[PDB]
Amino acid sequence: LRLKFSGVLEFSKFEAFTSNGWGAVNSGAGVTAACKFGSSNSFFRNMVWLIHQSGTYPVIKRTFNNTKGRDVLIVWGIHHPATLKEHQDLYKKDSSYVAVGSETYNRRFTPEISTRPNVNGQAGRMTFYWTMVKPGESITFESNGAFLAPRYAFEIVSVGNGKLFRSELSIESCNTTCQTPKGAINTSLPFQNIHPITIGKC
Amino acid sequence: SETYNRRFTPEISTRPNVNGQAGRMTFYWTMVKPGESITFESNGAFLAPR
Repeated sequence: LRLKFSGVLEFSKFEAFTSNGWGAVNSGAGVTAACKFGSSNSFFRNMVWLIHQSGTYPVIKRTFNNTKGRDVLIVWGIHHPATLKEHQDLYKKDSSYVAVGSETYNRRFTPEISTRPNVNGQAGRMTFYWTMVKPGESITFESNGAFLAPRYAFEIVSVGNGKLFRSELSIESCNTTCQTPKGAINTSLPFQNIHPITIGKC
Repeated sequence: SETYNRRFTPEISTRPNVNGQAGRMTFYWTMVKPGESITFESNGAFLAPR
């Protein structure tokens, strides 16, 4: 996806499923001390973290038809708890699955429970997955636990050829003919010893 | 076999019937080299190599 966000220049501002469209699940309790919203506690915004509802986490399932006519980058995730007790407290079962499938995709995941050294104070982990729904594809998400629900997708508008620098600088001006990680360059000379990663007529 | 070692499992998920089939078929191929013995074992979701 970095390879794809290298060489792309989209206007990705769309969304699909509702936070509470999912039935009979706690649909507003996504607080985590790892994704702290500053002083408060919260979680990733493009992702909804679902818990049991009144001690009941049923088999939930939704489908998105991509009638946008363009590639839509959907992200979701899956929780790997630290202990079996956490899985019981959150999904009110011992084991669960995440079945995702479209005209192209086909993956059943399962949480894998084990205690690990704490990172941001968490002994559990989260494997995140991304898929590009092609135009007029239909993708179905189905699960009964350990399921990070997709909420905010990305419709890719202008599939271009823009890259991804690791550069320690700041935005500057619009007057340029060629751009490099450390600076801009403005000649039609044939050669440069500046750096290989360049964007523009370089 | 002497070289190959894999246990697969099916992946049941709700997928739009493509050719009228909501399920999928993942196909696999190997090269049994001269003088080898390969063993197939299964209890479902299996296309026998005819």
